[PDB]
Amino acid sequence: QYYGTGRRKSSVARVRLVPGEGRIVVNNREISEHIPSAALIEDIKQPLTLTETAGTYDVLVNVHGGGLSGQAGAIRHGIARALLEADPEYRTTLKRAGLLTRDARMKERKKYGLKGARRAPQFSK
Amino acid sequence: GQKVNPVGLRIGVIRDWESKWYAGKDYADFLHEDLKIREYISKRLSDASVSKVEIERAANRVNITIHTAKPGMVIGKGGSEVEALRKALNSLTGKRVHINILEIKRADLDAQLVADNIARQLENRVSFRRAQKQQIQRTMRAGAQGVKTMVSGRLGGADIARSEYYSEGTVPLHTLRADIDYATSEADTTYGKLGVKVWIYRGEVL
Amino acid sequence: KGPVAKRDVLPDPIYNSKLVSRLINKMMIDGKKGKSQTILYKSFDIIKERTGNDAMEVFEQALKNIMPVLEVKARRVGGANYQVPVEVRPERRTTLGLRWLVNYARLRGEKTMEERLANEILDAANNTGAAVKKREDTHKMAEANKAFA
Amino acid sequence: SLKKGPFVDGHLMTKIEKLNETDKKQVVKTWSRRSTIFPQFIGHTIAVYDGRKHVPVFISEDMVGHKLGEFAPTRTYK
Amino acid sequence: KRDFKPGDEVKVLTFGQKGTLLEKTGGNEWNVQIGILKMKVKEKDLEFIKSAPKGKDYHVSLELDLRGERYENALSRVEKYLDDAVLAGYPRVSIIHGKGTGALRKGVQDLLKNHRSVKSSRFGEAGEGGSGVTVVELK
Amino acid sequence: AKKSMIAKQQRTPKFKVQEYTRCERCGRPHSVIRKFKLCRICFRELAYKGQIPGVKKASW
Amino acid sequence: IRIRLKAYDHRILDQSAEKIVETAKRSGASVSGPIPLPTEKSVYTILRAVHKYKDSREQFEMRTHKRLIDIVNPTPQTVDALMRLDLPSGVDIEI
RNA sequence: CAACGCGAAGAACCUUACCAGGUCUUGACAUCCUCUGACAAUCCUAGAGAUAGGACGUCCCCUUCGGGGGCAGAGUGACAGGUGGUGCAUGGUUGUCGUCAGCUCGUGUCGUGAGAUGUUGGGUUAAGUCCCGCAACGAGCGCAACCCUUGAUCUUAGUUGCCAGCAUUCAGUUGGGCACUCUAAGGUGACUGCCGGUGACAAACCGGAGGAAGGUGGGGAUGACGUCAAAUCAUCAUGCCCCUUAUGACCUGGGCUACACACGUGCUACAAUGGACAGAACAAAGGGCAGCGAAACCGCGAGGUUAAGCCAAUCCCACAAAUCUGUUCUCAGUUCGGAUCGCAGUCUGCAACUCGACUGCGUGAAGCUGGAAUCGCUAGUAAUCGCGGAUCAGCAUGCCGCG
Repeated sequence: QYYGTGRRKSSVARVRLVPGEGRIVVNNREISEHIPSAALIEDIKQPLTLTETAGTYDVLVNVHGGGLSGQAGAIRHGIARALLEADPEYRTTLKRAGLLTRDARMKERKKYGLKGARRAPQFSK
Repeated sequence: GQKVNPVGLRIGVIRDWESKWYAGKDYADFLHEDLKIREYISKRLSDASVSKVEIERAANRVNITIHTAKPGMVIGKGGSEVEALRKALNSLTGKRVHINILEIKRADLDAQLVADNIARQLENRVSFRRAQKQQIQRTMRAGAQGVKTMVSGRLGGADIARSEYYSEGTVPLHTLRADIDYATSEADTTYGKLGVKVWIYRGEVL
Repeated sequence: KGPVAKRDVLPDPIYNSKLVSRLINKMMIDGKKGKSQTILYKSFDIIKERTGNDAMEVFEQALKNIMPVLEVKARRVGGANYQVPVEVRPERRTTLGLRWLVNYARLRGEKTMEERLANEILDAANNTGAAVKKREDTHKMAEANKAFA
Repeated sequence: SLKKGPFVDGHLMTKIEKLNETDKKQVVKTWSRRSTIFPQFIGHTIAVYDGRKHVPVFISEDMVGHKLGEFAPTRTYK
Repeated sequence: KRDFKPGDEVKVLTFGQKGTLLEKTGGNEWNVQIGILKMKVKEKDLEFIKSAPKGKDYHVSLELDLRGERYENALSRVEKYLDDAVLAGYPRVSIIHGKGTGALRKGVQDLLKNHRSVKSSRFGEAGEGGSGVTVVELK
Repeated sequence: AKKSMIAKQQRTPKFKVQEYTRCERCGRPHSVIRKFKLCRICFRELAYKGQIPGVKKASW
Repeated sequence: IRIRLKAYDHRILDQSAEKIVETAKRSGASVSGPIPLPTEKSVYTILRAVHKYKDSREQFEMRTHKRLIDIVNPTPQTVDALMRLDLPSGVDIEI
């Protein structure tokens, strides 16, 4: 019944979480077929392992935008701010590892005279 | 090459488009219509000096205001020529028009009028030094915060063109908070073409 | 100018054994995520079957056997192009060892990538790899030109 | 290349069918190198403009589906 | 039905007010100016009405005194003053000048002679005070 | 030879293909914009001068 | 009833739309709030020089904003009141 | 460097200027003059222009109806037209050093004068940034800030968006409601602000606490005096030169796409971190009315047919790809690679031959990581993955932008 907001990279996750057993799900569909890789199934359980609220809570998230790590980071930062609004007594401990810092890792604007974002065209005398 | 135009940079953030109306699916012919109507007033009222014109398209009936102070004689006994020019405008635009005239106080520090002036005595063959120097002192006597004037071309020395300027006060083009007003005018003489540019800084915008 | 260094892709902080560290993160210098990690896991497994003991244990033993301590840099002094050896910083050490591991992993040329990296893990745990070979090559050449400093 | 028929310009048609109707013999002039060949102009001769000069060419039986521009090379070489 | 045209005065049933026809966008859809509004109106919704068939903040004085100042400063503001007199429609005006240097006293009178609006400039009469005024009249 | 061809531009040709677009403010045949029927240099001039009621200089 | 208004500058849209809202609320009508619809950009791209250097360019756009207002009850007895008003030519009014 | 996927953000005719041929001369066209006075349109004959004759064929509006105005035709003479050169006559433009921190001036001193001092010295900064000195004292263009966007939050407003607690669906679909997201306005926030330390205490510098953000947060815009006699007479214009029996017009066709070679910039490959086949997903940003065109049906496919909706946060473009899971291929000039060709078609357009793109076929090239060399790139970057837009009948590996 506890709420958080998660934005990572053109991808905003609205997460509401309730006490539970650790059932993890998005858009009433299981993660394991929605994200297949364990390197992003670690994202959900990583903050609730650096703190101790691992098995007492389960999460319900609505998500839009970006690519797979794109909402993976969004999930992460959403459950982060959710646990800050839950028990902010370990706010300091969570801040020490970070994960509340909104990462400025968005795509850069393509600029004229260039290919991509920084690559100059091939140049010779 | 050169700089960007200060007022082109300041369009939409400090400056008005002077074409405030909106068209959609008639944008094109509406737009070229504002060009030829501006051409008509520009080469008709060149005697009494015009700087800028704002066009309104309220209910597609065109609406015009015209600036500057010397058309105080256009406003006066020349209500007849106001009516006649407006009849020619409705002859040109299909749907009719209504015009207004706005007096300008301190017409000395308006860029269009300055540039037209310098082009005029350059056609009248005063020295460019004299022209620029009296005009700049006249503006900063009028109260302008800073004025720089330009001239380029065959400045008497037909065998090699060059450029000349004088400026004092402060002219902060790099600051976008500044109010700048830019003109260019093209003085034609027997030597060919002589270019006039002028811009006026008139304090910042809070 | 100004020396900077930065963390990248480190795993979860607490109870980070190196096996879970490279199970969840780490190394992964093959390209993009996906067809870089799966394959690494398969290589890691095909050596538990080969030697029935700890995969990460033999993996860091292989890394240890790859670890150099001397690396040479060239100099412009003199018209004979002398080269001077320096001590390798540990971050440079691990990234450079892992670099040679991956490059003759893809160079060693077996039928597929997982058995390629698997045989490289075996041939670096034992001292019969091309990377071990070049390790001793730079070691002995640094010992040869060590007189300069 | 479309099944609404091959494309020609009408005026050259009218003269060439009246030509092969009454008297097959002499040559026909054109400036249009664009017309698709029809299989009923076998045996005649056409002076086709190449851009610089009118060139005669003979139409055989197998000359079907082409255009008359295939035979007046506009550009030369060594 | 009626053969409606652009510019026809017309009322819409759904809004009940008088308006003006502009154009026909569809087989039975038109563009209608209703007052300031521009509703796309279907043809069953229209009912026919009729078919197609300054500055004032100023007052201007009748005289001007121009004593003790510059030539090329003044002629900017005597051209302005003549334009103001036309806006108020004065047939006659005067510009009082100085005596000593006298350059502008002879200088202004040549400008009005070639000015596009003034026909003449004349000195005063004995009943007015003589050379205490010099008069100007316009076209 | 510039101005015969713009006369060719307003007066209609014989086929629907031949109506190549032009800008009549300045007669460049290349690089006109359909939204304004206006090409590059004479677009930029009046664009900095103030018209085209909604154009501003981009920065993002 | 619905009304749709759009123009290039939200400094005309703000007080025009607020003036319409306040006129409706002072008149006898039920009217909700103006929802600011998403602005869209038509980016134009144009060369600097006349002849060469296509590696030089400038970017222009056509920022036009749209606000959306509905009247809840139809209120014919005050459509004349919200009809008589006028807005400048800068903004187009749509139902 | 600072020319070379450059003008040209699109050459079948047009564009187009160039060439061959066929044409015309107050003319493609503009202002006037003098008459007919409203006028040309439209279809047949040869016929590319254009001519020849007919058909409504030269027919408007104000007119105290006298005559005027518009709007053409005919004729004429002043004229018109020049992408006909000269960026070394030029205006207006643009690149370049260089986003480098420099560039200068007023007044006063010193020299005689050229000039100097300010602007040097100590310290500091991304910075002529700042501080302290100092015969300089100040000032300006500069730099920074002010603008836009991107990062965190408050209030307002909840529909064409959202679905939280609700009830019901194939789907927020509905019934409901702005909670949340979002939309976009107004705002709040970061300023060495604070602490500790170094530094003369000065300017700063270092580390912390806070903080979404910390030391100009990131990115954009913004280009000083000037240099290259840089380029642009293809927007503009004295100057000479072109003629009206042509360097000016019209028309058709060709050329701008050629080909023994070389250079540049890109694309695609040389493969098993792969290829083929099946399945499962997950974006942003734009466009759409002589337009986008749904679903459905036909066709293997390009596409075709009747066609729903949408002037759009409703509808359409529009099924994103890379990715992941599984099966197979088993290291080869290959189920790699697809070049070039033959055949049959699709779309557009008067027209696809020179000279368009696409589809189904068959054929299948070289090429098994590239010498001397040489380039880009400090993190959402590089590298890869697709997706839009302009230009537009049809045509994009190029450009711009998006994730």
